[PDB]
Amino acid sequence: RKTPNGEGSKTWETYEMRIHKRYIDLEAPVQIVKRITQITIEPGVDVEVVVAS
Amino acid sequence: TPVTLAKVIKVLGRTGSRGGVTQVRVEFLEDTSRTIVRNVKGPVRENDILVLMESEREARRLR
Amino acid sequence: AVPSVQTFGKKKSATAVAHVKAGKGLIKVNGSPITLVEPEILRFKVYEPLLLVGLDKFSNIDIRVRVTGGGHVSQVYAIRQAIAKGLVAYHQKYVDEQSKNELKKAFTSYDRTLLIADSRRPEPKKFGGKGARSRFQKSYR
Amino acid sequence: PGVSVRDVAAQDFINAYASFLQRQGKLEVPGYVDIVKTSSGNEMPPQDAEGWFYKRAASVARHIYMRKQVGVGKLNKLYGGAKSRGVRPYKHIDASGSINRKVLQALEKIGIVEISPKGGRRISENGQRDLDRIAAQTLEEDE
Amino acid sequence: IRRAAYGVVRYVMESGAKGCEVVVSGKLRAARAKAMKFADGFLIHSGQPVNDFIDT
Amino acid sequence: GRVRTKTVKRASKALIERYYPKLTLDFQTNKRLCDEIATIQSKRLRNKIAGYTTHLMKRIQK
Amino acid sequence: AQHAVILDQEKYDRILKEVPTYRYVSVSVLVDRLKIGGSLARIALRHLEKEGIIKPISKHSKQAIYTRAT
Amino acid sequence: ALISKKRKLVADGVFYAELNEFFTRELAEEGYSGVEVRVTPTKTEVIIRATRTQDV
Amino acid sequence: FTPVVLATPIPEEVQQAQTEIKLFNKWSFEEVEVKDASLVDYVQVRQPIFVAHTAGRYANKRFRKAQCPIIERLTNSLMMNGRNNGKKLKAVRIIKHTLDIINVLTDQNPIQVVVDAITNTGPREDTTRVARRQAVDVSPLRRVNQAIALLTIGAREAAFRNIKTIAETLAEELINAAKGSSTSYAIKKKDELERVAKSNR
RNA sequence: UUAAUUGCGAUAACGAACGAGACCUUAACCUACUAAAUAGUGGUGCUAGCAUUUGCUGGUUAUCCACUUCUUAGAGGGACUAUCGGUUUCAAGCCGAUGGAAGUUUGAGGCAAUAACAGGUCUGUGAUGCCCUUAGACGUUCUGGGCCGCACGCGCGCUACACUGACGGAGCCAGCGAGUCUAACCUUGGCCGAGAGGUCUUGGUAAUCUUGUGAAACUCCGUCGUGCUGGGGAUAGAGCAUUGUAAUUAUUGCUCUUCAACGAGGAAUUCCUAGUAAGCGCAAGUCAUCAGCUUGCGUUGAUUACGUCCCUGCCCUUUGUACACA
Repeated sequence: RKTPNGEGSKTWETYEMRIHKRYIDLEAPVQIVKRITQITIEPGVDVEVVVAS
Repeated sequence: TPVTLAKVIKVLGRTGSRGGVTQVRVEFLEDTSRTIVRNVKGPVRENDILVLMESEREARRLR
Repeated sequence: AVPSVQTFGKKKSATAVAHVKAGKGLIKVNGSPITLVEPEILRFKVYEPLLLVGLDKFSNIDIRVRVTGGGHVSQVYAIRQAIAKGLVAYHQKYVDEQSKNELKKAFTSYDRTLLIADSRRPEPKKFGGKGARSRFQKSYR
Repeated sequence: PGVSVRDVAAQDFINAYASFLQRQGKLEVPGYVDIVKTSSGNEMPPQDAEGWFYKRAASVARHIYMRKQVGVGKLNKLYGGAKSRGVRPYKHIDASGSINRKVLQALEKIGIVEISPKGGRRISENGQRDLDRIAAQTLEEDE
Repeated sequence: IRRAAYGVVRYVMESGAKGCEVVVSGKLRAARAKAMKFADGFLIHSGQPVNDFIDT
Repeated sequence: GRVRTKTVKRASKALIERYYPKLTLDFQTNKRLCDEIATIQSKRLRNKIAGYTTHLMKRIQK
Repeated sequence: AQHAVILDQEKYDRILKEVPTYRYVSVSVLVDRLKIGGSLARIALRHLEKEGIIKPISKHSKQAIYTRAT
Repeated sequence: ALISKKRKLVADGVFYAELNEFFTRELAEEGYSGVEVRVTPTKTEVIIRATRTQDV
Repeated sequence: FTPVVLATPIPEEVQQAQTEIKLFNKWSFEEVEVKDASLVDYVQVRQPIFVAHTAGRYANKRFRKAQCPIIERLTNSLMMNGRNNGKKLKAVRIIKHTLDIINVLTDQNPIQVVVDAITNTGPREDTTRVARRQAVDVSPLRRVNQAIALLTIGAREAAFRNIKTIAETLAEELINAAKGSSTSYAIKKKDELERVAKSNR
């Protein structure tokens, strides 16, 4: 509800955050992952590796 | 039981306090060339037939 | 190397995916014959695409409809559309555009959802109401 | 010539499978029957009360057939209806557990339902046979 | 306030802005809330170009 | 309420007074002319501008 | 009782003369002849259909319609 | 870990909000124009967008 | 007529609908005509249909509900007194029943008798509050609108706290309206609106 | 003219800024691209049943092949009143038909000017001036009590006064959510139980599991037959559970019994123009427990306008004024 107190016409705020997820499946050896994961670091987009297949 | 069927030839705005009545001009299907002004209640397009229980009396706006 | 086309028809959150293939006359819905759809009056809404053109046009095809979402009525209208759109898409691709034209203006002459979904969608609910429009009762005094 | 459980109408099948499972005295009745209304949220017991049960048994057989594997929870939340909470708005309270559990056990002993992997219950091969046999008779009884 | 707020609105405008707005509300001149609004250039108010270019 | 505003009806007038040739009595071409020649921000603004240049080009040819 | 709705084996004889020569027959008509009330009206219709003085046109639950035998 | 991403982005979102308000309260006199949090392997880099750095 | 076979055996009564004619599955729109002018091009009996249920975009612009089949318009106006708002499946089942009812007694093909009930229960002159009353004529769309709104209101009010089910009541009302009776919350309720008219007409 | 100080224009006006529009999110179209074992599908294989000829209906998240119709989110495309006819000095526009997923600003929102109120909030704020107390505390801690107390009045609601119904069986389909690691979440599944609810495991930090949230109204078959009736379920009596340090002034749930008013509501007054009203339930917020509330979502889906100042107000111009806290 918009107002900090109770008084006023009953107006309502609907703040909506979005979260987008992506899904990559590589058939890499041990050689590449230790370079690809160490590079491609960006603010606001957090990446995790499931290196146990 | 003489009821007179008359097709409308033109609609002329709306009378009444509200737009409840529409002032329309009709041509009598029976013995045509006779054009008379008349009031309706419901929604009126053109070419629509109205059933008069009196062909005689004319129509005025509803101030 | 078989005539097979995967079509869909929908009415208000009701997805009906039809698979019209070269066959004999197996028209089936959720792995059951069309003759057994939940609402027994809307039996003649699911059926009308067949009665419009004729069962002779269905004497050389097999249709399998998979319905998901909506309610009972939404799902009947989805099947109806999915079957008609399936049949016209088959005739377009595997007969000719002549017989496609024929049964398109056969289907749209008798009025249609049937080929393209009713655009209508539910309006969202706004505060100070029980729906999209209907406001709560006002208390002056 | 390939008549299955799906090729026949819902009610017109369950009513003939109800006749069959009553002719056979094979399927049990838990003993508390006549004292239950198959819910937490109902008014009165099943009006038949002559072992309805032979209609539950039949419908849980036909449901578990059409589905992959059904648990008692899916049967409860399936069969459960709208509870009149008095002057308060109607709700969904799921149907009575024991009736749906003891009917699954009664099918398990008869050899219709099989305790299935992934939990829940599948149909037995004898189950499919008996269901399809009745399903064929139901149609050809009219024809 | 009229010196400080005009001093900073003139800095902002010279720095290379399309417009600036300074609003100073509060008990100005012996106990009565008064809004003194010092502005130069063009300030939009409606739509997303508020979220785009305007800082608050 | 299909009245065009000054923001499109001025842009249109500037556009026709410059590229009277390279404008052909057709929205579907005039749309792509505006894509190439102008730097319009919104896709829908283009469609309105181009649709009114076409309206002016039809009226200028009577 | 409640306006002539009583169980009887003689109003069986009253029924099986009065019901024929009706252009329309249903629960509503049977009761509005101040006869058998509802529960008894329905089982009367079912027995008249077995006997074959009734032709069922539609037999929907809650509204069963019937006609005189051709 | 294990904390749901649905929640975890909001969790480190609130971290940013508490950081912004901590530096907006403390380092507001040496100028301040916001913070940035870059999440790295074995490192989370918080960078202060403030004015005179000889005192920041 | 040409009983075709498929891998899905269709019943012959359904197979006698393919381009033969579109009925309910028994009520024909060949037609025993509207017969009363002024309401032709305002009652749809020209486009035949299987059920009294379309999705329907008929409350779109203005006059589109004049080109809706009149059976749906009854089916629609039977859902009022809002314990039955929505629920068109119940309404069409009631319509199916009342049609085969007004068949079994006084057959006459139970669509033209429904049409004739619309032509007779239409108030053909009314008044307006201009505490005065000025008599005006009635638009043929409103003559249909109120003919339906008198028949279907009369029906529910009769069937309320009764044994006679909405099907039989609506049926009786449509019959006595068709054959001008004044005994069905009908011509009586219309004459009451043309009586207050002739006072000022 | 317009939804519009939106425009065509006329012009001591000329050239500008804000607001409207534009913009943004969203809901619809994409047999087109880009990919999908966290979505599906058609194939083969290991097979189950009915048939026997090929054919039907299923199972297999660790048997392989293929694509993208369905589903998901990326970059985009499409609509601009497009074309035609009318129609106004043939100017902005408006009306009708056709095509199209879409022809009301395409539907719905978000954002939203200048000026103003002595509108609400010092009980949201380590937001704060002043004033009051500062320990026998007006600080915050503990025990219990009260915010719920009942001659009476008023406002939002829920349930109903039934046969378009209730009840019993069967039939049986959504959409938007949310969900636990040093914590007790969403909780399948099997057993115990008439219940409510217990137990022993289980999947899920989540398009993988709950979950197809197989929701309710609704559909069909049958039992009630115009009666305060089996409509209605209020009050009360006793018992069994769950949450909680704590259930008494009954938390809630469940079982049996008790059955009240209420037969559609006076003068008045509210909201509503299409997937809208209305019926129906569902998920989320507070939440240990408690929704008759709200925020959202779908399910079923009308009648009646497509208008006008009569009432109640609005915007611009003219006009009268002894009003200007108007």
